[PDB]
Amino acid sequence: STTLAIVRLDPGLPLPSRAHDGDAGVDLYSAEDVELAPGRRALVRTGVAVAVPFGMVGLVHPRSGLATRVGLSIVNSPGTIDAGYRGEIKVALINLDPAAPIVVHRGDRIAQLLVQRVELVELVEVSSFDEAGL
Amino acid sequence: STTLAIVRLDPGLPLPSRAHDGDAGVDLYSAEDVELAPGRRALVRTGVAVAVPFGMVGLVHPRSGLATRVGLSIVNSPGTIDAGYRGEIKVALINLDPAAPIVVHRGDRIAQLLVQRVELVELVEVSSFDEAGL
Amino acid sequence: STTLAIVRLDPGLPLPSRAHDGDAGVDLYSAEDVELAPGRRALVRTGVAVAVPFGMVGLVHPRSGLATRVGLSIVNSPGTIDAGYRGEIKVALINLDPAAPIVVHRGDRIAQLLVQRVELVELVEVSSFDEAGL
Repeated sequence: STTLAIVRLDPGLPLPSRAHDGDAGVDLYSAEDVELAPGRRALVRTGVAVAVPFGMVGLVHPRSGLATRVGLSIVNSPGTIDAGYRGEIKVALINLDPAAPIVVHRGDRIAQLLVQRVELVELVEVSSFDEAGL
Repeated sequence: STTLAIVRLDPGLPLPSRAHDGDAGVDLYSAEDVELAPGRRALVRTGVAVAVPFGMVGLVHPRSGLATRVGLSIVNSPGTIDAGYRGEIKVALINLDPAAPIVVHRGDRIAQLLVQRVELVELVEVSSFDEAGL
Repeated sequence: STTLAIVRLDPGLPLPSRAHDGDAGVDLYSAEDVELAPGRRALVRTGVAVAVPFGMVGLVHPRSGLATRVGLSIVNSPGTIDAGYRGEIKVALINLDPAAPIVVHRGDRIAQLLVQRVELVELVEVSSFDEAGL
């Protein structure tokens, strides 16, 4: 029900979509062709920008299946997209396989985007946890 | 209070359990014996299947403590278990240590499973973020 | 609005803070000087302890930007801080770059802490998912 406004910065890519109604995330595609040699990383453009609602957070997870099979991961997983970030979502892909290079083609699914509420907690410093109402 | 129906596909393993009432996750065990050489990964069976409620998501995190001490991690962390996935939870374990192999014994805790609500957002494409009601 | 009681175990470090009102996390600093050689990891002290509310969970994510640029990651990401954990938050940093060492200085931002609600689900074992009220 909650709406996620999304802009296809690169109109040549398919609009991300939820494969199944209950799926936690939507796959993001790569806007560029990139080849990751064993152990190497790259900041890859997804060609999309989103407006995560205040009080929520966008999270970029690596995909399972073949992606995991070949050792594709994300350096800063879970990628954190803040409510105020309106820029292009980029994925810090990293090939965790010791010998087999990973070839990323433009249009390839490289990650999945989830949206969850986040507790924008107010940090209150205390000398110790022996505080009433902790 | 929310219920998580779980099936022990492998009855020989202990039923996952929450060590402490407030703990975010429950440890999942390995149904198989596997030895991860430095830098190598493996898709390991947990011997369990769960029914994550619609509107929620199951998340598989690496464990802290000794697991972290030896460099055990998860390729696609956080492992994403969708509300519709009723299959066996498998963990893409990876030994991130450069020289010390990691031996996983059947019955060993290999990860922890958390359950959180997820915002099944409806993506609405827009030409730009200069939209009323964004 | 939700309060997060925090103790600066090391008073010499800045109190973690939310850079922007809607930011999902607050940066945690390193209380120690540490140099991570390529592929090596270390359990680094943040000099802070927090009281995550019951029903919630603290999550430690790697930071984006330069941190990702140099290949700094977290072995057990997302770091899971349970509601009952009142000890010092430590970050299992790992240099995922193959050749460039990462130098962590005392006072350097090494990760970000988020707080989210977590479903403290009650696991109910079932022989199969063909259960009424699943």
